[PDB]
Amino acid sequence: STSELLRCLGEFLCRRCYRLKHLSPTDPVLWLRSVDRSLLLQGWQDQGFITPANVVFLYMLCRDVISSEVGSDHELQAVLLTCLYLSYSYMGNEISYPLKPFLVESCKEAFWDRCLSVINLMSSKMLQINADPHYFTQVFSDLKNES
Amino acid sequence: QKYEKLEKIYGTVFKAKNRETHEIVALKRVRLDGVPSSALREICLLKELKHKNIVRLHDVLHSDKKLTLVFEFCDQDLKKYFDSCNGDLDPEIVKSFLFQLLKGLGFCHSRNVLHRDLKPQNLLINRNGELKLADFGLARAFGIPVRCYSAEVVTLWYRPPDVLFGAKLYSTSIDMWSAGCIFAELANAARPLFPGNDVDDQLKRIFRLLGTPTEEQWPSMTKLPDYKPYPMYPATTSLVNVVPKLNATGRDLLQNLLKCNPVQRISAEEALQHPYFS
Repeated sequence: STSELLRCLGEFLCRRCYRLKHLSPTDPVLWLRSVDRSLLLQGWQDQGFITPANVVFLYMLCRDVISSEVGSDHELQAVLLTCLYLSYSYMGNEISYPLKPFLVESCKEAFWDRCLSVINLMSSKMLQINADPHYFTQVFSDLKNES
Repeated sequence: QKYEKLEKIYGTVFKAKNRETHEIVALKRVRLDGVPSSALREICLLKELKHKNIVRLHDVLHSDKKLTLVFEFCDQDLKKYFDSCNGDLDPEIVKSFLFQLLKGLGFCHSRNVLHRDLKPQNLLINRNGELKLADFGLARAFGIPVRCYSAEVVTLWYRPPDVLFGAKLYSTSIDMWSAGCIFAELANAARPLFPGNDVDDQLKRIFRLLGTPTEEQWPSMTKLPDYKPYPMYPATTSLVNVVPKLNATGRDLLQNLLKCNPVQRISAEEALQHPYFS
């Protein structure tokens, strides 16, 4: 179920960004829940994006993208949202999505930069997790035991 | 910047010379202020789709608050090709084009990608006679058990009947139908085979020629979101009427591609292993 995997995501995001012992697994989830919520400014998406598979797809990006030395949650939320943006772009049920709820960073130039950095480092895995069920299970599993 | 813009063919397309290595490419330039997310998907997919029959993506630049996809360059799109010559193509060209399309398409399916926007304008052709698939803006990966995709895919005239019937979930068979249409176009005056004015009209022209689907041949159709019981028009299946510059064997393939029931559509592999090809 969604929720459950989400906490694992949060869980993981705290074990990764250790440099912020003020963080709770609930925050990152609140951030993910928010955009997917407002995105329901209808005409944007008739169905919620965040699903088991999608969280997993998302944990997949965060996994190899979120630096361990992240300084300040704001930086986390930005990169996390960049990841979320790509997940929507690539796994999105709609043929597209807006950038309003994803750009929380100031320097627009940097948001698009990550988008390219991530795409260049994760493009293969983004397609594999879709084409290789066994790979989907390993990520799903790893995520499940990140709790 | 290491480029030299020339005649100007998401954003707008340009022809160009690397200026440094002198190679000629094509630039897309996407405005970064849904279009972007579509663009980032194309980039992601293309990076993993390298095949002589799939347009190549050399690089991607982020400058002046714009994303420029540096693509390889092709002399012209199949639509313009149809205008180059007129009302006819040597039955041999017809074969070559379908072959390469079917091959470049068979590849995408094997790599788990639905193009979902197959039409003459998205097929590139070089004077060297080779054809390449292009514009993956509507493409997407598949494999993960998704609840459903989206029904706003594929231009009207190439949209398969199931999707017209509002189907939100589909398989690779969706690009196969478009392929069949393109084939029909290929083997005739190069005019679209089903040019309706709207969804309802699209459906009519299709059934008027292929014969309206019966619950027996396509059981799950009535359960579709936007299904409508159309009059049971005869099956003018004597396609010969609609595609003369095509043998009887060829017509057989065109018929297996234009099955209304998605499940009855031949796949690219099969299509390529079809007698019509020798």
